[PDB]
Amino acid sequence: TTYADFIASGRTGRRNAIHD
Amino acid sequence: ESVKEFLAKAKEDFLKKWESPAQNTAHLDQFERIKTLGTGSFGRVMLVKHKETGNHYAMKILDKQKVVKLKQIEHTLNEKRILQAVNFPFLVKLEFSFKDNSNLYMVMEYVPGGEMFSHLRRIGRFSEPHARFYAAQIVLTFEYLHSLDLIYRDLKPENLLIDQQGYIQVTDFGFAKRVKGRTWTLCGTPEYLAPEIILSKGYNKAVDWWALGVLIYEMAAGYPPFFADQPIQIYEKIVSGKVRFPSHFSSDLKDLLRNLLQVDLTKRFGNLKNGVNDIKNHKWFATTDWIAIYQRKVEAPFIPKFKGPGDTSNFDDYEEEEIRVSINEKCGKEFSEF
Ligand SMILES: Nc1ncnc2c1ncn2[C@@H]1O[C@H](COP(=O)(O)OP(=O)(O)OP(=O)(O)O)[C@@H](O)[C@H]1O
Ligand SMILES: [Mg+2]
Ligand SMILES: [Mg+2]
Repeated sequence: TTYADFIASGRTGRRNAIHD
Repeated sequence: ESVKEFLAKAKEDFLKKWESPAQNTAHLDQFERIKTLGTGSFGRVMLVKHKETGNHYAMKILDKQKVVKLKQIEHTLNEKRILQAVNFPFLVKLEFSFKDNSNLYMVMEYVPGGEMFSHLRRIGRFSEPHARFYAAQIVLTFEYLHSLDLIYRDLKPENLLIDQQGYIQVTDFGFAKRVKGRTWTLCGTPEYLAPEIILSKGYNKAVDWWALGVLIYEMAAGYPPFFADQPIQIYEKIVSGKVRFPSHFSSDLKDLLRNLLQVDLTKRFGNLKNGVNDIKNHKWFATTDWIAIYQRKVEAPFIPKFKGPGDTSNFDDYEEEEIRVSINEKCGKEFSEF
């Protein structure tokens, strides 16, 4: 499931901004 | 016409503060530092207690030398100049600001209910009426900001706080900018970037409406419409623009999101002749009483637990770090106007 793919991904934690 | 006249008065109020910003209105020694509430790419935000009043606040601390290294000087001047000038029920209030040899400080009202982010991840997803309640508040906030010629540029659950009444407070004006034409800075958060930012086009306030589409999708699905393990992969998905919706998404919700997550700027809701009213009048918002929301008269979907004045149980714990103030002034010229 897409939910299961998300939860196993590396970006489920707080996301900081990008720049440059 | 009543919205028009409301926004006209609000702009008069804003411009007075925009042209004559508040400066140096407290000092670090006036606050007792209690606990870190959150960190971002640039700053650390602590719960503090104002000694003279016993009020709790949330104090954002920016290291001037780090701001310079990350090329965020003008952005940080934007952030404070704009935040001290705005006034809206869903915008966090800046109470004080000041600087010392080492740091910049923005003392805001403390929003105790935590980040939307933590509730969203723990619960999994918000039901559509739940997500709609929050979405309505963002729509009105952007109507307000954009009418002042402000672009916000960092909408995400991490930057949205839940207050004691269960309403949203938008925080983190780090990428906010007052601009009448196009602008070109690559900034934001990868999952929330509009295609035109990724593709290095000049862009405008339509990027905030794209980001609203990402936020509504993430609230209602529990995951973003474009995700991957690395930002480059996310960008490839965004630019293709192909979006797939959970099978539980309502017909109305899918239609709204197709119009917000629209790569073609001549078609994106928020960016057409009818402006924000294409969104306010969409079928998904039919049950939304826009004035009742502004007046905070609507019962919220949930109310955070609150055990006391300075309680932080709705925030994650962070490693605490010493606030060191150097005996030499750093970067004085760069931040003269702060
Ligand atoms: N007024 C507030 N009340 C309570 N907590 C707050 C407040 N303002 C900020 N925070 C917490 O501090 C965190 C970081 O604050 P902020 O987003 O302003 O910093 P940042 O460095 O600019 O983040 P980003 O990487 O998103 O640019 C927030 O995500 C939130 O957890
Ligand atoms: Mg932030
Ligand atoms: Mg920021």
